[PDB]
Amino acid sequence: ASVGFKAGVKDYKLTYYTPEYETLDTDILAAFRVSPQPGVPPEEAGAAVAAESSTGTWTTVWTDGLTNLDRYKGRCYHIEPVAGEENQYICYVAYPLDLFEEGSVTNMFTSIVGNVFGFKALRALRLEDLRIPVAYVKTFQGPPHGIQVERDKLNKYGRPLLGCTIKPKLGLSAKNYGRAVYECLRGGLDFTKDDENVNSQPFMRWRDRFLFCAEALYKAQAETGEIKGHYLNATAGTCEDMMKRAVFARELGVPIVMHDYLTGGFTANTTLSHYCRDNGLLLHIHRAMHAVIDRQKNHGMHFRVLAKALRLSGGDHIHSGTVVGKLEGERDITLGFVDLLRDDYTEKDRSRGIYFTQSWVSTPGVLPVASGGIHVWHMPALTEIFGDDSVLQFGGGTLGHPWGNAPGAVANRVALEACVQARNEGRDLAREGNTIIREATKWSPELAAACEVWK
Amino acid sequence: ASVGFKAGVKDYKLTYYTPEYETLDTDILAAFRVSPQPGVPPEEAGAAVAAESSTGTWTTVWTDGLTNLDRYKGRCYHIEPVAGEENQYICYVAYPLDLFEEGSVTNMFTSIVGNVFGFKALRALRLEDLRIPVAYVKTFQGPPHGIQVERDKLNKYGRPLLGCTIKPKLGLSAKNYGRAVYECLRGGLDFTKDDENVNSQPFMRWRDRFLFCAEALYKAQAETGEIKGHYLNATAGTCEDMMKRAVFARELGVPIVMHDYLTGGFTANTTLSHYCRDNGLLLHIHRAMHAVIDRQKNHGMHFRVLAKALRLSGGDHIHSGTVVGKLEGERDITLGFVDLLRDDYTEKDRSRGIYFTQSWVSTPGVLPVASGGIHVWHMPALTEIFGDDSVLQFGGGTLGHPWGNAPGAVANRVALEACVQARNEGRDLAREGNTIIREATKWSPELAAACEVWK
Amino acid sequence: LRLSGGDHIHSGTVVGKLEGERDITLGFVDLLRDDYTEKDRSRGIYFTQSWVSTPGVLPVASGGIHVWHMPALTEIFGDDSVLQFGGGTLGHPWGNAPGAVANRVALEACVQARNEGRDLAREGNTIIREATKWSPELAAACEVWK
Amino acid sequence: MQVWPILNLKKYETLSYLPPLTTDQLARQVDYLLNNKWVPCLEFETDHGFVYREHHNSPGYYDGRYWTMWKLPMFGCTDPAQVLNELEECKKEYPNAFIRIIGFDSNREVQCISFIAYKPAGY
Amino acid sequence: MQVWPILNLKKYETLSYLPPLTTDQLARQVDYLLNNKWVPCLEFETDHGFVYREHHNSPGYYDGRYWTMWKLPMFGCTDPAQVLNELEECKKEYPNAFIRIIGFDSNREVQCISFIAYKPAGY
Ligand SMILES: O=C(COP(=O)(O)O)[C@H](O)[C@H](O)COP(=O)(O)O
Ligand SMILES: O=C(COP(=O)(O)O)[C@H](O)[C@H](O)COP(=O)(O)O
Ligand SMILES: O=C(COP(=O)(O)O)[C@H](O)[C@H](O)COP(=O)(O)O
Ligand SMILES: [Ca+2]
Ligand SMILES: [Ca+2]
Repeated sequence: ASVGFKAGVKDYKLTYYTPEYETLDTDILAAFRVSPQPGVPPEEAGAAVAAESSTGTWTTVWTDGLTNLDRYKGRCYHIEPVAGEENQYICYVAYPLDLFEEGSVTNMFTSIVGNVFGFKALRALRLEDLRIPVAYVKTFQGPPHGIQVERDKLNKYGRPLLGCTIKPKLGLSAKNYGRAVYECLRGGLDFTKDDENVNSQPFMRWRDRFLFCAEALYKAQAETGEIKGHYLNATAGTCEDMMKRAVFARELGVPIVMHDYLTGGFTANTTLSHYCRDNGLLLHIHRAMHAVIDRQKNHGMHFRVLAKALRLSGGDHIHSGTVVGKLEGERDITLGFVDLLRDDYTEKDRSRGIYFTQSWVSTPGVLPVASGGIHVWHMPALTEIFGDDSVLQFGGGTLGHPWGNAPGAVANRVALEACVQARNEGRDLAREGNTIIREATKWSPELAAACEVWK
Repeated sequence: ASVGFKAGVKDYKLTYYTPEYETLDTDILAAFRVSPQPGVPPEEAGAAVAAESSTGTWTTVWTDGLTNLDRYKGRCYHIEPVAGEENQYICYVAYPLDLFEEGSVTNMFTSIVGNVFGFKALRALRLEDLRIPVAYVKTFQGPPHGIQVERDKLNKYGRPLLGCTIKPKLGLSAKNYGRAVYECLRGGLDFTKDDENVNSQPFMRWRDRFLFCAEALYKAQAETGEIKGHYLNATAGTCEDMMKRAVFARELGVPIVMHDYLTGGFTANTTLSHYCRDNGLLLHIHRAMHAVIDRQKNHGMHFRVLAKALRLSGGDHIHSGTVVGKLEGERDITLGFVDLLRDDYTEKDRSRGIYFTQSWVSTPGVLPVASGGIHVWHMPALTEIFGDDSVLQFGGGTLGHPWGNAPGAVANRVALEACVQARNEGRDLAREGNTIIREATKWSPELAAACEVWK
Repeated sequence: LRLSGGDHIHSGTVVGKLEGERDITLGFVDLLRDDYTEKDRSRGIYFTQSWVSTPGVLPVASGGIHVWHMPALTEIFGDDSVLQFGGGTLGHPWGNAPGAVANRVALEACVQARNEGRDLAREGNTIIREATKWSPELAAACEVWK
Repeated sequence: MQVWPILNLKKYETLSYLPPLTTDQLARQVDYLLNNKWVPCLEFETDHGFVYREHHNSPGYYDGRYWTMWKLPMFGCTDPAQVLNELEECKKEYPNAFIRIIGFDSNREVQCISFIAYKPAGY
Repeated sequence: MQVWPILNLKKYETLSYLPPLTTDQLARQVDYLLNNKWVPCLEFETDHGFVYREHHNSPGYYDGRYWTMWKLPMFGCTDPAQVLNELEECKKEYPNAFIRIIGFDSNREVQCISFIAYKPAGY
């Protein structure tokens, strides 16, 4: 800020490393995992991250004297070494509320993550967590409906919801696709789903798919008496095409649409979220492309950050991966962002990867969706790990059943209900899971058939 | 495809590794840099990448028999070791034209990159290049205007265009912001620019900024007689807000708007691109967030892929970084994607990171924008490296001049014209750059003043 | 087209063809411009046609024409026509502007002559040549064509 | 610290911020065109040598961009002297006009260069 | 190769690209009207003798098309001399105005001719 000009380069460090700073409740806080280049000390790196994601300029400019830049700068207020990693630190940065456009996740990401990742003084950089202050949270709509309202609309209580992705994703005609949908739903699954890739393509145009899927879902609902849904993928090339798709779903009176928020983008996602709220449509969010960004530990953005952003922009469901096939810690990390998606308040907990205490001031929670190579035998585990408020999705786990989709669905619905009943009776799912499943096979031929095929 | 069902897991390998495959001119080809987990052989990894980005399922499903899945599968048709890297290979994958929605970059990325990056058999994965077949290229609008039309609209020929980012990005009031804009333009720069972060914020709402920037640019144009522009940032939280911003720019009769395509997203970007074509607005694209994805060599997506996608979705300018401060090779890689952005045809050239020959069937070229810590002394280099068809942007390099914005602008415009004249006279910019600049200081006090401050 | 609507319509050139085809063209030209055209088999008009004040359409003569056809075109089509010169303009040795001047002068010379009572059919070439005496642009064009 | 002038400081795009070209410099710029196989052509304007907006105001629309062609592009021209002779004929005829040399690249199929070669007195 | 002039080369439609009409030529054009039973009339303009757009810009709208009538159309006129005498009275009164002769065809019910008969000095 201010001047007595005299052009020239100058140095960051003293200006952006403010270890004495007391954060304001209105500040957006970021926890960056910084891997500096050799020779760059930690304080220097932290200061660079702050300067490079806010007001740092490479050479002094006279206009800084027309404002008070201190009021606008990002500040590295804390640094701590990462255990078991040489030259790697967690740097905490505070950003003033005034830097951000209200209600715009697009602007939030552009400001924090738009520039710093390419800074030469850093070898690698990863955003691990963001503390979104409640005054900024209030500028967003959040989920169109959220957990509580969704269960009330669907009249489904006391158990995880169940879905199934139709496969093969490409190749089936709209009608054969709908046939698969009806056979799956009539067996007891609550939802069926379009693959993230299924938008509108040569062998299956979107309108034809939406139309046959509607016929299939209404027929399954009339047969079973339970409310059904099919995630109709509205992801498209332009905002106009996406809206056309959402509008037809509305015309059909169906309950839920879907959007690939990362490939579609936050600007389009927020538009669709607002439309769903205004029209009573549930919105299922698929996280396609997330691993391009969140997989590597040293660079990118951890998924918990992409999950908070989605809760703000808006979605009623969001894919959170399976906790299956991974060790504790990764199990703990998942449970950690699951709390961040569902709860109103989550206290800081480094054992679960939660760097900041986060409050949501009544913004609705998002239902996490467990998907990926799961079948009947993982049921006790999934129920134990996620609890009731989750959607368990079985693609191959349903369409791979030897007797077909309907029995495949029955097997999954019976397996889930057996676990819920057992848990409610006080049985230990963690210890007695396999026994609970086996007992159910005694009276369920469908379940017994499935158990024979898998694991 | 087809069956004689019998449920159960099964194995990829034979099905997705097709080393004998002859690619079709209609196929979309991908070059992935694959780092398999220890113990996974290359053929196995390549087959996994193909299966996991197309039809591979974890367990056999009966519906595959209702189609001919061979017609829809991705195929790993070639694998080659990466030199100087253990257990790292380049796997080539072919995707049939039919898997993609016409005109949708959103669907192209979802299909190729939406799922594979999280596959456990891989340690890391990076998409290096895509060969977009001309039949798919024809389904996109491409740039609203492109290089040739832009120069004709602006009446600017035979030299790189010049711009300047207004700083500080946040803190100035709309009016002081416009004052900076007028002082920069009147000195000889063609464009001024909103920082990627400047959308609409508490101290400077968008409409006020657009309005004062219009007054400033018209005043600078009337004074100099040369056409001027200011990249008005239209990036917003929803499609509706973005459109409102573009519409006001149209009402003002100004020539160019801006969009952060990655943080805004491809769906919103394609909408804005179509609007710009229909309304005669040039579109400057900022690549905020790119380094989150393209920086690390072992994981993510190389920028050349993000640049091809933008040329399809649409943009008239796109930031391509500076070639300054880096060794050859990185210089060669940049020149390689620069050709991919501007030319109609680029032959395969591994020395420049071009894995596939690419044709554009007359889709307009995109102007690359060099930006980032540059000043008058880099002028000969930039002119030599980029040639005439580029935009050179100087933020600190202009607002950091000791006499102010206008003289800062004059210094840059004189420095550029001195280099252009010299090159045209047959002088070697690479060898005589510093001498060309020094001679100009003899008659340009503004340039002499700048030369004293920097390097 | 006169019913659906158009203000101009291409009717071909009468140049390069024998009478009869010349008569047929003049016949549909009347059908495009006039309010009433009586049956006339010598011109290919099989029915008497009335238009009850529906506006006439301007015929457009186009196709391989240049300055030398000017007297002929003016004679055949009269004032209510559009004469189009593509190669006849962009093909002029000094460029488009002089190419345009040559055509405008050639046309005005013919109109003035006709108005003075000169016979375009008999004196066309003489009318053009006299204009070249004072129009370098026209003289340049006359040298290039026919 | 010098203040960039405000009055009579109108510019004419490429090369207009440099001191006016000498005949030798002018000839060297013309040789650049020829060596690149670009077709030289001259344009002149007597009224407004700068951009303005009279007939419309929508994005990308400006008046004053087109000037008038002096003769025709110089196809086959192989000598910078030919071009400069024409600049002389043009100046002889329009001493009150701004004259600029432009070039066309028939391969890129576009006008590709434009630089002021003559400014009337007091400009 | 001559370059078509740019300055002071405003035209006035029909017959304006020919050398100015002599009194005999002028009389011959007037006889053309009379022989066709068209009614001659004179119009003059002192301000802008050319088309412009001040009051509106929609398609087909232009200002400067209407000039002011000198007296009334010359119904029953049978002698070119009458018309030319009027041109003289008009010039006497408005030596600074552009004067044109127009004709009306009462059968086609439309104005049918228009040619400049007098241009003030330096036009
Ligand atoms: O198609 C499927 C699963 O099919 P199946 O049920 O047959 O495994 C899901 O989209 C992905 O698992 C999601 O990926 P992510 O969880 O990484 O978002
Ligand atoms: O603000 C600036 C430069 O300001 P200055 O001219 O003062 O350096 C640009 O947005 C970035 O350099 C672009 O980043 P990238 O090139 O990585 O897209
Ligand atoms: O392009 C031209 C003529 O160019 P040029 O003036 O150089 O001959 C016209 O469109 C055709 O002659 C019309 O055809 P038709 O008269 O059969 O409709
Ligand atoms: Ca899927
Ligand atoms: Ca910037």
